[PDB]
Amino acid sequence: SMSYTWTGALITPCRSASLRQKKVTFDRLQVLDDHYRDVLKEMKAKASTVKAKLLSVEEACKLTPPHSARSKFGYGAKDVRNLSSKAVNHIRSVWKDLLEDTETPIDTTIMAKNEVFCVQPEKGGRKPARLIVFPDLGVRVCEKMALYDVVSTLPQAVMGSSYGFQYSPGQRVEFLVNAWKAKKCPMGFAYDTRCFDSTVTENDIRVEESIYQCCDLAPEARQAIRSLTERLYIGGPLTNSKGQNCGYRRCRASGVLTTSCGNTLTCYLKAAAACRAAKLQDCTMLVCGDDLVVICESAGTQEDEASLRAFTEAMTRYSAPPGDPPKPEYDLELITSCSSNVSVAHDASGKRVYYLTRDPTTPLARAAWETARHTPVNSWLGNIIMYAPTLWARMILMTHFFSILLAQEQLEKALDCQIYGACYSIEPLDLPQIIQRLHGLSAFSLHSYSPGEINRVASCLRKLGVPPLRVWRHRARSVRARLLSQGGRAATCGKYLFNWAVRTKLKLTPIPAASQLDLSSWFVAGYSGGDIYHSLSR
Ligand SMILES: O=C(O)/C=C/c1ccc(NC(=O)C2(NC(=O)c3ccc4c(C5CCCCC5)c5n(c4c3)CC(=O)Nc3ccccc3-5)CCCC2)cc1
Repeated sequence: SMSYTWTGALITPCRSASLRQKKVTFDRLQVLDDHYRDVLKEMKAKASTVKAKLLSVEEACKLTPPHSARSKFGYGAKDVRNLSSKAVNHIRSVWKDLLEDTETPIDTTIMAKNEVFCVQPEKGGRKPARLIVFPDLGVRVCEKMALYDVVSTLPQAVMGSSYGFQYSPGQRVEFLVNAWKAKKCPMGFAYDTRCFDSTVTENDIRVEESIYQCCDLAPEARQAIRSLTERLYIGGPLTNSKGQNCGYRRCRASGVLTTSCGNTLTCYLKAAAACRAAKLQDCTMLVCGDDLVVICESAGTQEDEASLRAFTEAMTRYSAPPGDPPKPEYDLELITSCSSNVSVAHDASGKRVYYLTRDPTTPLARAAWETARHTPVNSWLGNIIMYAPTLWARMILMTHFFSILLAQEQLEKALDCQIYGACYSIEPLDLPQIIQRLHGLSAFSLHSYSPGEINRVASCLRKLGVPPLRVWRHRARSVRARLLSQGGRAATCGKYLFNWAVRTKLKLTPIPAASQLDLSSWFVAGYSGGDIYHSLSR
């Protein structure tokens, strides 16, 4: 079937949408084999060990982001979080309807996503806007009731150590380094699927449900999962922001609770089956949605090239063709997975420390957009948290934003940021404790950065018109001095985040209060498009 069908009614604002529509619109041809069936049975056997809880209306309401799109039925995210009678009554009727109606397609809104990318006129032109498909607020709360515990627990139970979202950036690095070191002669590659969401078939969605159905579930949760699969997950009609009929979808919706979980399970299933078809030796996989990384035993240069073509042919049959053809790599640092690469630095005692980094162009351009205009989500804050050990996040992002927060006297004001797909409300004064917990004390003492990493950062600053690193060192010293003068958590920000800036670097002992932070919900699962929210506690 066609991934999408269109009426011709425009994807309306809340211009490049038409270019995206052409790429994502195609008929899918899927052919399954015994490798696929074997991997599926193995995945199902692991899913069989899961017991999932039905969330109450209240618990599901508490997970709703405060700025989540309002319902077309006379209530918004604030009403949901406050447990308002109107919101609650509507949620209970949406739920009752899921239990009673097993067939009627549920309506979804289609929107062009507004994302900031860097204006590079050297290697090509402007990329089209991504498309977001999501159901009404009442349906989104019901999804949580039936599937929040499933999407949070099942991927790890099924995929084990291959499930990427259970790891913090440091644990992701440790996984990859250990996998690389475990091989006699390692070879690794990233597999990029062309428009993954559009490659997801109705059968892929039902196979995914077959995995969810292996959980121990309450009868209502079981019915709701069955109804949500047929009425929403498999496809349904598309409505633009103006309320007009845009067409229809027969592929993955990017804005449903099961997007991340479903994409991870589907990518894993297809990739593990393709590994067997290609006869890749001693495979270690790391999957994050449609992002796949494979580390295996090299069979020789020519053999490795042949095995990747074979892997690609199998992924193509399974309806996961490549965007860019995969390339074998013989250094771990050369693999870009989740837009990131492994790099190494030294701690205060000269000991080797592996960390995750990336090209800083997009993070800096988005930070520049956020500094210029008020935004709902602060990507700069997410990049500080995720890339805390990096030269660019420490010297540029921390320095720039802490000088702004000092000037605005907003150090204690909680800000919303995304941690892989979920929304977290974080006070910037909590950054030293968060960083210590996710990356370790060494994140504040790292030095001896690689020449390639230093050069990538420096060239990027030049290209974007950002002052050089020496200017940032000078700015951090003033920022640090002012933070120190304030005491408490503000002084900790100065002492810990800006220890790299000082002439004579300070000792740095663990932050006593860091252990108190409740990071239990943090690196459990991916919730991209899942409409998930949390406020940082203790
Ligand atoms: O020879 C030497 O010794 C070096 C000298 C030198 C060179 C340039 C400056 N620049 C400045 O002082 C000003 N800008 C900045 O001090 C500045 C700060 C952050 C900047 C950013 C980002 C960095 C990441 C957080 C968001 C802000 C960008 N740009 C920035 C400029 C340059 C800019 O204007 N815009 C963009 C656009 C895209 C990406 C980055 C930028 C402020 C007043 C006049 C312009 C200062 C000193």
